[PDB]
Amino acid sequence: SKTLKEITDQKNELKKFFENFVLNLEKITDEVLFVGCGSSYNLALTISYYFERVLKIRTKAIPAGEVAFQKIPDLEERGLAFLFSRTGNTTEVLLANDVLKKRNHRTIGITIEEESRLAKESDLPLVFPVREEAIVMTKSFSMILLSLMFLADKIAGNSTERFSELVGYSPEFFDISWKVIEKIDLKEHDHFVFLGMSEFFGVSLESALKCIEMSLTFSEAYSTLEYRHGPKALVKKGTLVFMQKVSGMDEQEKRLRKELESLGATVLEVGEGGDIPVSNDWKSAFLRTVPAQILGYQKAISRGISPDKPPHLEKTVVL
Repeated sequence: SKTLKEITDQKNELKKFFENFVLNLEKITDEVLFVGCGSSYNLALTISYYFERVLKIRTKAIPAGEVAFQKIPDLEERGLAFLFSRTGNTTEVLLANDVLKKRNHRTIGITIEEESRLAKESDLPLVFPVREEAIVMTKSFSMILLSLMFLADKIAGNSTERFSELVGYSPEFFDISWKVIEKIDLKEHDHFVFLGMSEFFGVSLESALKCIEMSLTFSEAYSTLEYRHGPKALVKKGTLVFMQKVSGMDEQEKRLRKELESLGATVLEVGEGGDIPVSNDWKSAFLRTVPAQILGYQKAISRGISPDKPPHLEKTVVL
């Protein structure tokens, strides 16, 4: 499977990508927008939290269709907008780019295709040297996220040394993830729930989408503690929860885990002190959709369907 290959590339090629492209990136206002569709909107949401966190600037993540059709509450008088479209030809993103440019916003074109309309129509194209072929986005989410988190810290003057450590940890992280998820009785779980706060909520939204697209399993995401306020009514044997642990909340997380378990759910924690260890600091966001991509893949195999052929999907969505 090409999809399995590209998921696995987060283990095999990440360091190379990090060292050849990310580490060379430093040699890009008041309000900064992050605009995109589907996985790219999830990516925009995740980085918007981090940018506001490390640069202390106002950010907004907006689905591109809302910008394209000017349904968003009015913008500031000027600003900077990061536009995301992996293929670079997503109609809504190109329409958004035009609307933003006509509204005095300078646009940055994030895409992996150098000859795409976004590469050619954005004010500041930023083409990523990443080869990703499959319908479902996998490694491109992590690699673009890693790059923009690293870039934000460099602009802020923050230390980026921990990104080398997390990148170095990706192979072991991947192998632990694969083996831990292999032990789940997949055929018996058909309701996936992804929980996480702030940047980890964005990771959770992206996680649900991977399982929806790859495996056709009803999946949903919530900010961690929000899950008690209604959503848990659906819990029963068959519900699988992937919880993204965050610094300092082990007590609340363990309490929620035991509660969901008593209602029938299978709960898996991602983070130190959980089932799949990884730093609980926000910087680990670029690795945290890996467990859900592996869940999606394994679950599809389990159902006997191909994660490389999701029904009805197209790489470039064109209106």
